[PDB]
Amino acid sequence: LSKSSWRQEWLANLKLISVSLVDEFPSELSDSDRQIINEKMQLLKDIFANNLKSAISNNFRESDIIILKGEIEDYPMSSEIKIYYNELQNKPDAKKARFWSFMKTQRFVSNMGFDI
Amino acid sequence: LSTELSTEPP
Ligand SMILES: [Cl-]
Ligand SMILES: [Cl-]
Repeated sequence: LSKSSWRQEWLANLKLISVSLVDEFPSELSDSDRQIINEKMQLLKDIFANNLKSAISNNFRESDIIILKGEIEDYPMSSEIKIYYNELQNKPDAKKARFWSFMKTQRFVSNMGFDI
Repeated sequence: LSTELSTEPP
């Protein structure tokens, strides 16, 4: 596959995908750091809804793509997202969801033609 | 969603 064919296959799939953007910050940050991440998350929500034409879901368990406020390895064991992630990793036959950090999501969206 | 499509381009 070429990058052009890769982009078209993603776009066709994104029309049939539900995306969840989580509330939980994995670690202690300042008010300034949290505001910077939140502003980036809000821009990503708009790109997925308006440009990629995905459905925004409020339930991370009813989503194909999960956008995180950090890396999955950074979330505590007691965290609901971390528990669900661990439960999915153990089941080979389970329905697969992607867990993307907000940095990985920014790079993906830029590779789709929406540079942010 | 299927695991075959990569997040990173070819
Ligand atoms: Cl990140
Ligand atoms: Cl990254």
